[PDB]
Amino acid sequence: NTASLCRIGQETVQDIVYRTMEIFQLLRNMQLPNGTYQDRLTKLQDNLRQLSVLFRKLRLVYDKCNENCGGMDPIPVEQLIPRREIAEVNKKLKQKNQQLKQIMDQLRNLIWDINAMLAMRN
Amino acid sequence: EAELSAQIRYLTQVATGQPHEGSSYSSRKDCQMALKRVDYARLKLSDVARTCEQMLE
Repeated sequence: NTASLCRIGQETVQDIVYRTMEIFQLLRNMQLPNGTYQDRLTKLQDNLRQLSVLFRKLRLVYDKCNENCGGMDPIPVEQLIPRREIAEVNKKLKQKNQQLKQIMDQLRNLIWDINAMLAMRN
Repeated sequence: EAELSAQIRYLTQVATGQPHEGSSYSSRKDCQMALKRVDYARLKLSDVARTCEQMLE
């Protein structure tokens, strides 16, 4: 779950940035009643809460990832390069996908057909 | 005699010449076409259900 930690933290940073984006967005829309709307303040608060959540989350994931679980890491250079169960799940997935595509094709044909008719005389 | 004579007089009033060039075959053709449309739709739907059932195993 280590690489899982890496990816999830990565996504948490995007979540940070996007939350900040929407927070400033909500702030921009604000009105200062002239009204008694007050729902604005509600969204602002409960929005600001998630940011607080994600920061502690980032601290936790950072700690767990730089924990360095017995790793004598080589510097990136020389990494740029100038299990059967995976195969089984991949095969099952590809089969299920193919069946889904038969279904999608059938529905496409039905929709083309129903369209042809009705649009012809309805 | 009286009743039949009255009926004949009325029938003269209606005067019933050549046949009525009236027909409801147009709306009938259209409605049969609509029924055929819904039949085709239901058929193809039964088919796609069968397919998704198979895939859903």
